[PDB]
Amino acid sequence: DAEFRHDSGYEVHHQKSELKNSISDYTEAEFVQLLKEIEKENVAATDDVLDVLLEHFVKITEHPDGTDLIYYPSDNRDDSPEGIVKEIKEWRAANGKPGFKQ
Amino acid sequence: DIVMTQTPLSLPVSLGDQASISCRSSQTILHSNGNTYLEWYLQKPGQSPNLLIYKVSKRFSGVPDRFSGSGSGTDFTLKISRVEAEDLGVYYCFQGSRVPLTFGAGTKLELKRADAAPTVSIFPPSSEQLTSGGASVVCFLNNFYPKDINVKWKIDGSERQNGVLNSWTDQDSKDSTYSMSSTLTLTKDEYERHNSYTCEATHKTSTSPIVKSFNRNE
Amino acid sequence: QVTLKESGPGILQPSQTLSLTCSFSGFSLRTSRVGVSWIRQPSGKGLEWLAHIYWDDDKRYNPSLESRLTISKDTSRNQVFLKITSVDTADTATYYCARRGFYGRKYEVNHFDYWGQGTTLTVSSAKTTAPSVYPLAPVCGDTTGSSVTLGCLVKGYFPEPVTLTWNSGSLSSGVHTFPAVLQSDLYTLSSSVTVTSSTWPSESITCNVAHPASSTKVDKKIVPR
Repeated sequence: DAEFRHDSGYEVHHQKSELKNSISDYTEAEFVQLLKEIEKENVAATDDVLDVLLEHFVKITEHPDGTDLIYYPSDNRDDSPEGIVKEIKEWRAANGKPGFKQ
Repeated sequence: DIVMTQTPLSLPVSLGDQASISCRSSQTILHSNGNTYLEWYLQKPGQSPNLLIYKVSKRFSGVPDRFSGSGSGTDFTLKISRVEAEDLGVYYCFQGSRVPLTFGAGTKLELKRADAAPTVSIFPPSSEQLTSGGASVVCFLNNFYPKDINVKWKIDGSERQNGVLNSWTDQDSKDSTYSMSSTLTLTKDEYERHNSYTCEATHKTSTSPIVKSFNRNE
Repeated sequence: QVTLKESGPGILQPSQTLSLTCSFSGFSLRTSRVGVSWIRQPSGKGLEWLAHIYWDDDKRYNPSLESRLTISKDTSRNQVFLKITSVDTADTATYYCARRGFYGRKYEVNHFDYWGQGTTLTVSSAKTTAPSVYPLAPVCGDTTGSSVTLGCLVKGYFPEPVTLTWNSGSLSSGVHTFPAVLQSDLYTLSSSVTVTSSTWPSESITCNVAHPASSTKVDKKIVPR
């Protein structure tokens, strides 16, 4: 017969102002700042805060099969997280699209 | 219900003597939002409580740097490193993460004194009582330390935890001396027919009897 | 200026229904955000928690009660309430309303900064009864005390409280009055005054009583041998 209601003032509970619009205005470094940001929040309490990065990544980067790069990486490669930085750098070049930054 | 546990339930000391109490929550009080809503309360004599410290260890408005208190999860402690008079009172720990919100049972920090022996005076049934249809006798055992004084009225006919009436004056704001009010009460029915009752003693000045009696036949 | 004030009847009677009103000054219950809890303490015991409201009429009751208890407020009036149904002898208690405050904006820092004084309720079916003032002197047998202690016994009174002082300011070389006890469903309670044989067993006396709800003081002085 438990749990006494209470309150908070952080904003929404755990969240970060960060996301953008397109790799183009992201330096590798902010991509690193972004993705590793799953290393933290994900393992956290809730998955209504993860779907935020999850679906920006999936959006801006396009191919090969979004999340799959984040999640089921590749056996002989980089497993967490500078290989999704790597292997992504490929796609956009063979399929037209511009790249990272300064 | 839910249970909080205090140690000690009574901690007597003299002025400037360091003091410290402890409470353990039967099962953890660390609230889902992350914090440990535990508080440390106090009942100065004859007036309200009286918050001191919230969230394990943050000390509330105007309460001296002396009243610290750390802890975690279930164990938690309070400390006064300078007992003064604004400090002597009842101390209750408390919780706030699950319904209901339960206080400990209450430790009575208080003035310490050196050991005393009671001054017991007996007072046979007044005129205006042997009239109401009632006889009450009263030992008044005044001014002892500590409070472990026992007084059972073994009516020699039948042992009577019926008409065993006592009271207790909380510490004396002059010499720190406890007091018990034992009272046997009856009609003129046993106040005659039976004999050899006994106003019983007991103390740690002298583990030696005081035991009084009934003086019927005079 | 913030101050808290409970109020009620102070003297109920069995299976009925109470209402407790808790009342604020200096600040306001609309953008205060604080909550209000009812905590009661029985005559000569600990502390127990009855209910709680939040800045948005949110109400959270002790399951070990709940059905009896009913909590509510008005912001217009600026006060919080509490009904207890079928009140029983067990309700006999001083009741405390209590603000659940915080460190401003840091809402989750919630404690109970400020508690009121207390509104005391006795729940007995025991229509008003004045006390009986028995004066008590020393003894025939074991009588040669190097001291002198007298007593007084104030027997029968509902409700609490009474007051008792002593006599025309004479040698008041001590006093020990005790807390009221209940039996035969009525309040008995005693009172002593001590010396070491200097002015008594000789001199004048009065044992002072008041009991407003019955209202008397035409006292009695002791009569020994």
